Amino acid sequence: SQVSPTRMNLLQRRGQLRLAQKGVDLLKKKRDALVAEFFGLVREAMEARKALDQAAKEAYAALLLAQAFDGPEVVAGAALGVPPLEGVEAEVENVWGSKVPRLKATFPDGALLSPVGTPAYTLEASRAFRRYAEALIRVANTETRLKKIGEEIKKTTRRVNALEQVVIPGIRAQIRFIQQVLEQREREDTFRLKRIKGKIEAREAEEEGG
Amino acid sequence: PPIDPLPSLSRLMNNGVGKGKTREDHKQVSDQLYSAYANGVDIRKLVAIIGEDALTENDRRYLQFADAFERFFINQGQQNRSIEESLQIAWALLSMLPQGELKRISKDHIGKYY
Repeated sequence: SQVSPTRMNLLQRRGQLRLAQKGVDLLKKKRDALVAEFFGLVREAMEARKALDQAAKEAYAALLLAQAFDGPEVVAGAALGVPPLEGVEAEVENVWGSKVPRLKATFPDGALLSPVGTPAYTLEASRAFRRYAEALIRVANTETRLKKIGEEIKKTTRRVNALEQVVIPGIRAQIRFIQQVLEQREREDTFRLKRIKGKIEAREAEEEGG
Repeated sequence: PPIDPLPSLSRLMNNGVGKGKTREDHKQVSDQLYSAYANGVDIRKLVAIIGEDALTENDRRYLQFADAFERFFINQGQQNRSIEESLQIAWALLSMLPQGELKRISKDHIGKYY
């Protein structure tokens, strides 16, 4: 049905190996860079997280049975709610491992400025909102980085896997198949040329005999 | 010995064999081993292609059968196994696959060796 020609195809399939092997060489160290730096961000992430998780909650959990009627008061003095449509600051960024968007969680929420209410807890709960915001930026960058480094990792293992099967020995067997048929064609050459020789000698053998 | 049966294909597989001409379950355990390994090695293709996986929990059992058939069965050194010893223990690796997901072996033989 669809079968490869020998003479036309030859020159394409020899440069096929040149093109492939070199391309894949550098393709290799292309993602390697990006994963080495990625360890750096995942580790560093949680640094702020242990520190500020606990000092947020410090006041929160100590303002639940002194709240549920001082809930009103606390929300009043403080800076009103973050917008539900893009209260966060979304950033777009094109990078290898496809176009993945990032973002940083910084918005207003105030701190140490609610008037009236519980002496200590009110103000301490308001201040705590910062320790959500700030802390959240770390996870804001690593969970979006996670989706980028997903793309790379998967495409990487894909190409290796694929290459060692369909591609590489296939781009081989093409030269081989070609070769062998070019070669074998030249049996008929020699056989014909043989019989040609036989004629020639047979002709000069009628001058001197029969 | 390294024998891979997946590119292997024989001419007869129910001739010179049958109930009492070899063992009653020889004929049964033939086709069984074949499609069982198959569905193991198959997965190991598709894992690279997407994520680091390509399996559920209903794939994970056929998965261990490609390890099980491996160094336990295929490998043996040069030790002589008997026609008994072969199929007998071939049913201890077939305990790891669900018996309700077997379709290449008959049910009356499930009750003879489990």
